[PDB]
Amino acid sequence: PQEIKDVLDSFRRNVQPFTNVAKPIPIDQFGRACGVGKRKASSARAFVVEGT
Amino acid sequence: IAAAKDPKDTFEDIPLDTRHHTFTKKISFPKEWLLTEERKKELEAARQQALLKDA
Repeated sequence: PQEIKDVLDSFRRNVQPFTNVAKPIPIDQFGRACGVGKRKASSARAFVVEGT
Repeated sequence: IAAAKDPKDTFEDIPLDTRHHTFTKKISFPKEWLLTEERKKELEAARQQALLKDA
């Protein structure tokens, strides 16, 4: 019945969590992807490419 | 500029002294590693020679 449909709508929880998706690492036109790492006080940038 | 134009002493004997300046050397990504259509063929050869050597 419409009476139960209304009272039930008052018990619904319309909370939406925040969305934070990381941006994917692209691949340069020359086929090299840049990754970033860190440690105690250092920061690295590695360009990985198909090679030997 | 007036002292530079003075033909009395050209100081050509004196080499230019650059000890006050600290030259910096910059590194660049090797151009031989750029994955181009020509290098792909180069890797295919190495990748295939490796299989033969072990086989």
